[PDB]
Amino acid sequence: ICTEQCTLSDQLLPKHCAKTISQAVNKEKPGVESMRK
Amino acid sequence: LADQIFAYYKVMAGSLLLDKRLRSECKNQGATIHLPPSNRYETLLKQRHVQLLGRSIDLNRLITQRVSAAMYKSLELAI
Amino acid sequence: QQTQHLDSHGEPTITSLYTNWYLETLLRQVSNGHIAYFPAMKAFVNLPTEN
Ligand SMILES: [Cl-]
Repeated sequence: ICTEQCTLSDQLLPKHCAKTISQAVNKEKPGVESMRK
Repeated sequence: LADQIFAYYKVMAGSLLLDKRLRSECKNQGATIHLPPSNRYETLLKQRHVQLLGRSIDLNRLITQRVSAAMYKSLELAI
Repeated sequence: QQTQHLDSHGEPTITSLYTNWYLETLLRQVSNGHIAYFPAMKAFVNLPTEN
């Protein structure tokens, strides 16, 4: 469970926003995994 | 002077705390987040008695008045 | 116990591990001329050397 959560926390780190930065400069989402159908 | 002095140190703060890995990743994607150009305000900030037209001006005191007002506006904005 | 040089079992802690790394790796490479202290960035930064 800790391993699973550590993964979820790692996905919140700033490093993962690089794409979002670039796509806006010259032109999923944490929480989706918790959206239960 | 006060205006650019506050902006200079606000940018410095935001730059000092910006994640390093994110910087490198933005660089590798041709979207480099540019570093703040260094400046030289320290000597101006140290001026306690500027001789002008007979008056003795405390430049430090005047700047502090503006910079202090800038700090409060920043905090007021964030909230 | 992780704040000590050794835990209650005489095993290395993160304190001992990091202490060794910062000295034998990071600071050592500063002396080798590959890294420099940037007071501007409040951090040690890699230099563009042949390393
Ligand atoms: Cl510069």
